Amino acid sequence: PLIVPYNLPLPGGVVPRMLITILGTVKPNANRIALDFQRGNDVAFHFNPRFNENNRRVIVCNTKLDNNWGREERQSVFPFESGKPFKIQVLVEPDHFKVAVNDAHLLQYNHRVKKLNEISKLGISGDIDLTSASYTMI
Ligand SMILES: CO[C@@H]1[C@@H](n2cc(-c3cc(F)c(F)c(F)c3)nn2)[C@@H](O)[C@@H](CO)O[C@H]1C(=O)N(c1cc(Cl)cc(Cl)c1)[C@H]1CCC[C@@H]1O
Repeated sequence: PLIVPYNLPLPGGVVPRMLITILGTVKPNANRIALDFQRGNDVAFHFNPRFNENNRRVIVCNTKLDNNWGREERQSVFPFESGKPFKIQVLVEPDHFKVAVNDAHLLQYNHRVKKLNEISKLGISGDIDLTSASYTMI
């Protein structure tokens, strides 16, 4: 059990076959969660569950370059529940991030930021109790 916000170092950035696992529990009155894979100030991959955007639940993904958000990729399939334990797994592949939640595939996000070996931090924020954040190579 760790304090949020939390920054997990990714030394030398990410590489294909790297599997990042975030474990925690969604808070009971959760509104938002974010994962931010950063290259300096740039956000290579922002993964953002929203629990109440116009009274519905949505996953928003985007990239931030030079402090500007790009074109959003949205998904209505929403595997999180307020109050429940979750596992987010981000698998780095050569051309995309692949996300699975609770062992079920959720989405893919094509690499907009190309310098994977400079994506050297993961920020974790929002309405969760964070249990652990770690990575391994599959
Ligand atoms: C509130 O800003 C959103 C961004 N964001 C979220 C968080 C955040 C999340 C957490 F879970 C958390 F815990 C935390 F601490 C911080 N920090 N930054 C990002 O989530 C960003 C992703 O595109 O969206 C921003 C956004 O809400 N919009 C937005 C989209 C674009 Cl492209 C351009 C601008 Cl100027 C705005 C709206 C406008 C209308 C529809 C669109 O979705």
